[PDB]
Amino acid sequence: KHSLPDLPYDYGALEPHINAQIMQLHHSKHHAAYVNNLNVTEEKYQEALAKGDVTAQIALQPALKFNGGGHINHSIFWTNLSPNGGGEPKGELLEAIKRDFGSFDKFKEKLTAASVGVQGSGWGWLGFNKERGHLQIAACPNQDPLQGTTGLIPLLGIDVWEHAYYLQYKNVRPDYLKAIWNVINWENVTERYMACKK
Amino acid sequence: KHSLPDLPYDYGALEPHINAQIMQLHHSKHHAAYVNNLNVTEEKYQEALAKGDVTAQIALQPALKFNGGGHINHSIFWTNLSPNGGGEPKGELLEAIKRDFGSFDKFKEKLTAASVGVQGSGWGWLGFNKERGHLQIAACPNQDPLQGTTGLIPLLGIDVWEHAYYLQYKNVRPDYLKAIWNVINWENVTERYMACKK
Amino acid sequence: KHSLPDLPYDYGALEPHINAQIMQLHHSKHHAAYVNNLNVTEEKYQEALAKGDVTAQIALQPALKFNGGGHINHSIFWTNLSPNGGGEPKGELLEAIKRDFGSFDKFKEKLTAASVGVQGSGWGWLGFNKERGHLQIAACPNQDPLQGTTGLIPLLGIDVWEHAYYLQYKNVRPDYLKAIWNVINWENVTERYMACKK
Amino acid sequence: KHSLPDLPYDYGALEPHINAQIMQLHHSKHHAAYVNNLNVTEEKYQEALAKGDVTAQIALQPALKFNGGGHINHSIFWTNLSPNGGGEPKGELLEAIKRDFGSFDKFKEKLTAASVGVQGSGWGWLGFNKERGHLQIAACPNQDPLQGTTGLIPLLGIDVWEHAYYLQYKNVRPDYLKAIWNVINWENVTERYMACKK
Ligand SMILES: [Mn+2]
Ligand SMILES: [Mn+2]
Ligand SMILES: [Mn+2]
Ligand SMILES: [Mn+2]
Repeated sequence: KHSLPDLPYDYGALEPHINAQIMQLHHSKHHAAYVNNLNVTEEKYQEALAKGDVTAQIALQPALKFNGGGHINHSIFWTNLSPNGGGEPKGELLEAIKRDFGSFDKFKEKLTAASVGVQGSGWGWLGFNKERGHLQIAACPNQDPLQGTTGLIPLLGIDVWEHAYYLQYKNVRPDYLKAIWNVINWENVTERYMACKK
Repeated sequence: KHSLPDLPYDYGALEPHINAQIMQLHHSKHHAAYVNNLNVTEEKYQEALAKGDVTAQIALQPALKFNGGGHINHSIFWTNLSPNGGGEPKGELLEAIKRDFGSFDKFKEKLTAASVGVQGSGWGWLGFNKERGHLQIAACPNQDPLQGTTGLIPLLGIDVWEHAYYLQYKNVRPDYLKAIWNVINWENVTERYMACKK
Repeated sequence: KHSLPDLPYDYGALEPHINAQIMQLHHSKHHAAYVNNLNVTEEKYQEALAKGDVTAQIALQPALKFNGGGHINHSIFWTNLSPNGGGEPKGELLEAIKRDFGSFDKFKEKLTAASVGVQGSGWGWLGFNKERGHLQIAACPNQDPLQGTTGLIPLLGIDVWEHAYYLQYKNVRPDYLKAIWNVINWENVTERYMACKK
Repeated sequence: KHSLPDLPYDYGALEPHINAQIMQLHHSKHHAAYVNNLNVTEEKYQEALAKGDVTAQIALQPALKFNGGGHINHSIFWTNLSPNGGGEPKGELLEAIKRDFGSFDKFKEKLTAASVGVQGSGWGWLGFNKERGHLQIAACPNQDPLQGTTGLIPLLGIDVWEHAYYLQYKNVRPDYLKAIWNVINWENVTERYMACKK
């Protein structure tokens, strides 16, 4: 049975880039709901799978992907941020970025665009294509998880649902984007990245 | 473990409206594949559900809905057709049609339109809305099953994937539509309908 | 040339159900942006259409549906609300609601459910089905407009994008839905309904 | 005014890989229909655009993408094939394939997989990513065109709508994919590729 992971920091450990109220609601309410509903959906599915009830299985897919995705996406997002974040990555990760996107700067401009380009709710991602052996940027709608729906390995995600910035940045998503770069835990992204090299 | 149901008639029992080659390929190859792939997907899912692997569960959804839907949809379609079909329904079913669509004729014109209106692969359906307590026509893309994705109870389905008519009607889907009315097993639809009244 | 319509009342006219900050931002920022991007996209589409550039036309569809839908939806929304609204509709609208949903309360629960059920951004609608000649509830994703994507004529819409309630209700979408019933302009809903008897 | 382009060879020029009946039907019937509906839809769109009818514009999008995409896709497809084709591409295209996919064989398996993997109707494509400056494989549903919906520049397309192979290969899509490699016009694929170095 899935559970809500604790934050590697305090609700206000990302200020002023992301005020405490956001982190609090985002973690304790939003993520909590996705976890809670994920467990319920899984149980219902197990029961449906046991009876060989295809219609019931299919009818549960939306709730599974949404809440399951929500759980996956936010769990990663918490580790992608840190009071000790900011700046630029070093070593291989940095070399890969310049390699695949030209420069760290162009990389940012690309991920920012993918993130700002989401119409409605969704996420912007920097992932790893194991097949092509290189980095790849992609956007996902609502809570659709990167790996489950694209196959790409999530390295860094940027939540662009309005609940991720509205209380502080209101309608100006671009400001949120520019600010979040200050709390990116490149240490964790590098770990996720290095895990792909193999 | 799901299995491929036998036809309530012979592969050529629907001629000339639907030649034997179609019925043969459609049942033994197409439906068979959906069943075969459905069992495999379910097993993989059970294993994924056992480990609490959300990404794996989500990644399997497409195959589940497609093959599961394929199994559901074709199983119904076989019972919706019959060498003893054709003509018009009688009793309550017929009264419901005139009630909800005006006349049996307008009903046909409506279901034919929904069926011909499908861009790409899909199905046209005459279903029952338990909530509204009346008949409702709807179209579904690819193998997405009616009940699992809309909640409507399937009463009559019209396969409009090209494999359902190309060998005989080629690109003229309208001809297939006009012809299939001759083999509709209204006896079975009435049964499905009466099961909804409760 | 499309234009941002003036609200039929002041930003604080809907207090305390929907506060002034939300109304001001929702109208002067959100709707304003949809209007300009709609105009720009229409102009770009005219140029593509004149040159017969099918690829350019198709590439513009997302922005056209998103911004055009955004304009259509919010224009209707403002008229659906009023400081002198709330309670139950008078006249035939109420009778149509009783007939198609059982009662006003059941209707309220169904539209609330449809609205709360939107995963991600979207809208909940009470619409009119011209074909069936009766009321029908539907939910639309992001800014996809009701009539243009479903054929249903919009009567009452409930915006469930997080920007419609976050500054006031936070994550509690249900409290927002509960409060909005207090400001529904049934006079406007009835006008939209009566125009469908055509 | 869009027009049905003449094939660069006779209907039987691709035998026995793709027979004459399929080529004749695919071109004179399928593509012909997409062309006329594209023209009609464009004209209807101009009228809606002139009146600023956003709902009408949005309602026309499905037909525009479907028929416009159908025209774009088949126009490219015909040029991608040749009686004098098959084998491996010569020049830089082959080197780009080796670089981005490892080898020609691996590339063939990937495009075959992407094509066979389409659930329902669609297309498999080898495209060029201008941003990343490299080759990329993608699959598109129904008639959604590659460039207009993904930004990738189409180099080689494989039609996997059942009408592209049913009269000859029946349900065995894999045999169709195997046979088509024998008629690929690499000269055309290379031209499309070289135009991307711009
Ligand atoms: Mn979030
Ligand atoms: Mn079928
Ligand atoms: Mn809004
Ligand atoms: Mn085709």
